[PDB]
Amino acid sequence: VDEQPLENYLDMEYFGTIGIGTPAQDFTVVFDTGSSNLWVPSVYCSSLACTNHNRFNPEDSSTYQSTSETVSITYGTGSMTGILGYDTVQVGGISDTNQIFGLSETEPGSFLYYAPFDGILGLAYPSISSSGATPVFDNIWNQGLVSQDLFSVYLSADDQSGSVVIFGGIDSSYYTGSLNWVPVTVEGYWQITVDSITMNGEAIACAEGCQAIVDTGTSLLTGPTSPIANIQSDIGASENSDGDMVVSCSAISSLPDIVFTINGVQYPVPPSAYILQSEGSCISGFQGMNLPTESGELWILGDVFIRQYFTVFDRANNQVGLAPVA
Repeated sequence: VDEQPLENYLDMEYFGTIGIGTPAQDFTVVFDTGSSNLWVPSVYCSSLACTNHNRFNPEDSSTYQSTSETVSITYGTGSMTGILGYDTVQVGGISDTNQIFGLSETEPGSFLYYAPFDGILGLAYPSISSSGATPVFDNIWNQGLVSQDLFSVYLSADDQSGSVVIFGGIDSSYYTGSLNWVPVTVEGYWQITVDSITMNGEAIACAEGCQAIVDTGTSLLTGPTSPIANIQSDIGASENSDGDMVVSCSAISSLPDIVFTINGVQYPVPPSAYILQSEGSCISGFQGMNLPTESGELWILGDVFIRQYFTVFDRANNQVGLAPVA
């Protein structure tokens, strides 16, 4: 049972140390269930972000194989272009040989410059992988390096250690009860149906069902701007001068749980999880961001949700498994 420990950065980001190449060069990567590519900065990159992060050198690796292929990825926050190469990636005690990954050439902007991590390790489906590059978990499975074709995530709260990604296993000590299994609707992101979102037995959004993605790489609970506007009023959040959605800290004690009903099961998120503490004031864990797809407009069940529920991502049966954290 192969475990990758993750560091918690201010309850906003979760990343861990991987080794790429022979001998291994170390990187910090976001373990991200909302994307499917692996990339790190390389010596071919001269953008500001590449000057203050760890840079892969293909010339120091006996196992590096080059391609003539490039990759370009756009995230919610930032952009990279790079070249695809093959090497051994050491992740969670697994030696993932013949792993295609991106070596950055450009990392425009300021987000990637101030971020504590060097790259991203995507854990979603091959269908959303830029340049059809094989994701890490797919290459681990295809080579028969695990027995169970699932990984499970535990994300700690309140800046504590203990977060992990467990490749090729589950560990019962992290959750109370038994796992509830939810079918993936569309195989790209880890996409599921939410039946309704409620507060005190009244639907506040997604009254007749909506599509959501379970994303380790998003900090907050995200949804369409219009439903999010109602939720912000419902919790007494007001916009301030800096642009932030503030709520009275004192008011946590009188707010109801918001309930996410998934596959006929109730998943409550308490006010102490969905209102966050940032600098003596308290802000809303809800963010409006319109993401249109073939299957309507998406909600993101970000880290605010995943902290409350141990999550198992099952590729053999195309299911997400949820249970309350211990």
